[PDB]
Amino acid sequence: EAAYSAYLRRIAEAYLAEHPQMAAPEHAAHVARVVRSRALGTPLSFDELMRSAVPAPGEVPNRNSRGQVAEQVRAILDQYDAKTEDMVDDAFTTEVVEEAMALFGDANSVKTAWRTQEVLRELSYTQLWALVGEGHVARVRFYGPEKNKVMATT
Amino acid sequence: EALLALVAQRVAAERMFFTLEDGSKVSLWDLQQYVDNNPELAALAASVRRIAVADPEDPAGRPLPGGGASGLDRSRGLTGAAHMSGQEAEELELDWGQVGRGALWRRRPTRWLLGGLDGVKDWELEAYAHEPLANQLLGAKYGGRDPRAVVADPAYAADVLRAGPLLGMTFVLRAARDLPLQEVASSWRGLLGNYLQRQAPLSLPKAVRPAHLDPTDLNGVAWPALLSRPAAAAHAAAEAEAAGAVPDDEMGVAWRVQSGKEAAASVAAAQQLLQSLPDALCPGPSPAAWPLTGTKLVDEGGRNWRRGGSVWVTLQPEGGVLVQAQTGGVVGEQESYLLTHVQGQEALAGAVMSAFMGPQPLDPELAAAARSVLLVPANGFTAANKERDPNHPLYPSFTGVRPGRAPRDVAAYTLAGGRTPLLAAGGPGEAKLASELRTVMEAALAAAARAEEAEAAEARRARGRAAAAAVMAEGLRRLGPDAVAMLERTAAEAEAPQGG
Amino acid sequence: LNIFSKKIISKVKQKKQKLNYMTSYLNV
Amino acid sequence: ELLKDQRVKRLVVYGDMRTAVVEVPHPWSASVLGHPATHPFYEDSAHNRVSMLRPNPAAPEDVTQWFCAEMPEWDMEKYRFYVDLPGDFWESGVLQRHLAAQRAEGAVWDPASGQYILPYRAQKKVFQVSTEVQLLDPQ
Amino acid sequence: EELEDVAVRKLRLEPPALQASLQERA
Amino acid sequence: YGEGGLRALEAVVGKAPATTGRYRRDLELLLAHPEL
Repeated sequence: EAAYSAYLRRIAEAYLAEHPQMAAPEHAAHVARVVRSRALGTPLSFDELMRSAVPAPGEVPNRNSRGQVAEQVRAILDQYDAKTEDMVDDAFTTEVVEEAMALFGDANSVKTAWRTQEVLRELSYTQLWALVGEGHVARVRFYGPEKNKVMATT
Repeated sequence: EALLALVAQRVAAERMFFTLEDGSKVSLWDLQQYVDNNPELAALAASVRRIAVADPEDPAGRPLPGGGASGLDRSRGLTGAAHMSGQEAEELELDWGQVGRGALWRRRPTRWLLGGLDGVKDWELEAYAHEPLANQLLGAKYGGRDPRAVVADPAYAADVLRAGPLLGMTFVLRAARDLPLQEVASSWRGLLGNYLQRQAPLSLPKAVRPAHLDPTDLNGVAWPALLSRPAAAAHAAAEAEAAGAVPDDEMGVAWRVQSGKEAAASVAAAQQLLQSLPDALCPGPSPAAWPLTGTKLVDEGGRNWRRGGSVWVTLQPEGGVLVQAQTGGVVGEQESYLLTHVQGQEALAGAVMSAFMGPQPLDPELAAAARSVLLVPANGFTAANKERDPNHPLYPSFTGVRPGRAPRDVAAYTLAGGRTPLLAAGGPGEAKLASELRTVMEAALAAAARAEEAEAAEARRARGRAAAAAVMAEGLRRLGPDAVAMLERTAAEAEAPQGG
Repeated sequence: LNIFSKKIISKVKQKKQKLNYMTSYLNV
Repeated sequence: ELLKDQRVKRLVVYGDMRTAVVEVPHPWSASVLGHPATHPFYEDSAHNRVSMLRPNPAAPEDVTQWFCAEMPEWDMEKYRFYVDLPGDFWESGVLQRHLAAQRAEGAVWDPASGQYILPYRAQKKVFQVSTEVQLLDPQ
Repeated sequence: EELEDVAVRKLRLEPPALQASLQERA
Repeated sequence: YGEGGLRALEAVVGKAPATTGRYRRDLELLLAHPEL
């Protein structure tokens, strides 16, 4: 229970040196409040509080597997086979950028991804539990001859 | 300009205050800003999200142990009505117990035809009464008597018709069909006009104490201080005789008669307020301009009232009729709307009460069931067993102990020490211990008489109570735990069921 | 809507599918 | 052991409820650390990998006890292990105990100082991820 | 900048605007 | 039931990783050299 004391001391030093002085003889209750808050954990804002753990289905980006990267390379290497002012600022070589995205990139640089957009964008049990605890699920309907599956309406 | 000296000045500086818990007073403008201009917290409020507190006196967080899954919270997925465990219904006020069921039939289902295939139901009728007020009124007069004799007397029927606003009889009419608006308005207007044509000049209460809830303590009430006065009954009677002194039995209420329900006045005024039903509910022809539109109480076009919506008609005293409503379906999506609230219309409250519990009601089964249930809150029991009383007339609570069967064995029967309560009443031990308790009580009564306007009398009663408690306690330590049990059962089987 | 803004939306959907097949595009 | 250490990103239980695929991330892909082994998904304008390693005030000498936000799952590189579950896997309740341990905390109101606080117990360590349990339907 | 192109966008930091978009707008 | 019978960490922050510890030197070096 002395570790608590040294811990709160460290949090005090942290806030005192982090925010430029401002500690002073005044604001002592404010210092105690921020010490308690940073000791317990991270103070969330309201937007961070209502942020769902479950991402939106549109928020999951595509990540190609190696075979789909091969399909992309084949498509890009197949495809193809005015005053400078009005020319758009994005006037680069489309084929070169597409092929330099099929290599490296973000959708093509995992080398382990397998149905990254089909798995995900799909509720699992833990994500359904998080959505229900956040009050985001309107109705749960048990179906099947065994009643081990639900059709959750959010 | 637009009341720039009147809509400003923070409406009389908002000199009306509230009172939260530890006597803290907050302004109505502050509270209105808290419900209006603080909508981030309302986003949590309409999401039933669980957060759980942290312990403030703990060095290491430690989320405080709470059980919050209260009846309203768990019931949000149910349909029609919520569900609690009795104790949670005892909390959150919730004191309007159901006294009767009924139905407003279009064509009454016959047991012949095809089982009742002509049984069109327009509304389901339920009646609710304030159980503490039902006890306080119908229990100190019609309590401890034969309930069959009470419900047989025409004076009890007259009294439950007269004291209806006092009981706060609220009738819930739940729509069992997609009813057209004009048909329902015409039916209710015709029925209430027919019952207003027979509303003779009859009896109404008169006020014995004014005021209460001054514009500094709108959160508070005057009745606990009124009932916990240093003399109570004496003060109340003194107020009574300085205005309307109770002529009846132990009920209160002075009951002015006849003229109170004027004829060319409030009865005719109500016959006009009923005429302003189909020009206040279905106004000039535009089903999007009719007040009850858009809300879930009607359909999309507003022509018909949706099945499952309910209309709550509460009869307040002083002729106040409060018509609210509530949509049907999932209670987590139900929205309640206040429709109207009329004050001073003594003919409307009396006419609705006669229409529901009169000599010819809208439902004789509902009227008989309500007038018959009301003796159960009158006898201090409530309609539903909220207090979990084992001696309830209907739905009694069980002890949760398995009944004992005497075995045909010898090893089960053991002759232990003095660890059995006395169960044989009338024996010599019971009689002699009753005699010893009798001499202890007589010593207590003798010792309470030496303890030496109505406030000093109550102080003397408190001193006598202290001396009697001392002498009785010494005598009960002289006697045994069986004598403690006998004193407890003697005190239990001596008070009236009404609690007086 | 009409034909022109039925061709523009079709072209935009085709390029959206091409972007999804290549990039971290969203809601496709 | 990996489930108790919260090192398992995904647990795909198959139809027979006796065979699981355990998607455990590669360690440097387990959280946003800025390790150069990982693909530079997350870079600032200086073209430096973004590190989100918040220090632990209860253990300044043990960087492995420090706090770090887990990577987005779609950007993770995961070993997919095959596990033959026993027939009393659901009776033993190890997965149930892990789920009950994981869902027991988060976003706690603190009246002693105001604000909603996400506790340090609700946050993840350097290589700890949130386990995603998904069951498969044989139909 | 790039510190918003990826750091807050791909890494799903910066929780969606609810307080500001509900008070200032709605 | 059982045998034996008579009898700022793990309650504020919560446990400590067990499979982790072999990456301590790499974490320390990644913190020491941000150019990596």
